[PDB]
Amino acid sequence: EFLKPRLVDIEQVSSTHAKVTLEPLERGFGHTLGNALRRILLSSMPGCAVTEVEIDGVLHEYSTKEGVQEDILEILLNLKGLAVRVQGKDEVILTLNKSGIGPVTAADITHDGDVEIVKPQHVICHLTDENASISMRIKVQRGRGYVPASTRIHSEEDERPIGRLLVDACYSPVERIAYNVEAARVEQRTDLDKLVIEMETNGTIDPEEAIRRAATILAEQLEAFVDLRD
Amino acid sequence: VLKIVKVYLAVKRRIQPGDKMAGRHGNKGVISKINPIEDMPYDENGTPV
Repeated sequence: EFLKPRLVDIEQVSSTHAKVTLEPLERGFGHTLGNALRRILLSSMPGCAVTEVEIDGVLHEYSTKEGVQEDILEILLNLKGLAVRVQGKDEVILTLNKSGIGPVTAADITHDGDVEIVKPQHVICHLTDENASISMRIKVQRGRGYVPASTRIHSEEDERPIGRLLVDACYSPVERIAYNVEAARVEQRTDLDKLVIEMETNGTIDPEEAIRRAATILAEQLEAFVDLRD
Repeated sequence: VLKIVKVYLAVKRRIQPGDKMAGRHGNKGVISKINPIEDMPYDENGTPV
């Protein structure tokens, strides 16, 4: 009646780019699976993102320190795009500590055993003074979807410390999803197509785990359909 | 007036439905709904509009 799609070669043309293939897919199912996986990947992917940042020198987002050529708002904006993976802990607090002239990048963050920076060249700021020193506490936590700092700030009621700065956390690891259904020719069964999913991700989530999580979410959703409450 | 206290409030006001947005040529309008990124029509490469 049906043949079963199986995870076949998952190539990495780039660190952030992954092409995952599903060969044994029935014709008429390629578009269904492709669209479903695209939706799930863009919507419900768990990921690690920065939520709150504590900078020693400043009291709010709209100030600046000495020896930095980027506004504190610009540092927060750059940190928004920071790509990081945490394994054991759901919430971690990284410490960034650097003085001296130079481009303060992501690799300068004090790395723990459970925290991996997959984009070490991601510039955070620039120090243009010899004695200028940056010390920051960057809180990175797990989440899915898009949770801006205007919804949990109503669930925190004006967070008590004034030295901490909340940033909108885009937990989505994947930035681009495409799927192509093409005629997969194989000896058994004349009518089969394969689904080639081309994915651009910030490197935080592996494509294999990505597809597995999307399938898990879809199956959990379909569980309600399987057994109907009457 | 004995004293004056001036306070500056900085609102990081984000784009949302209802805000008036336009083009340079005169095309106007109001943002109706901010759909999730997936709902956007996307090209062959996969970039959603």
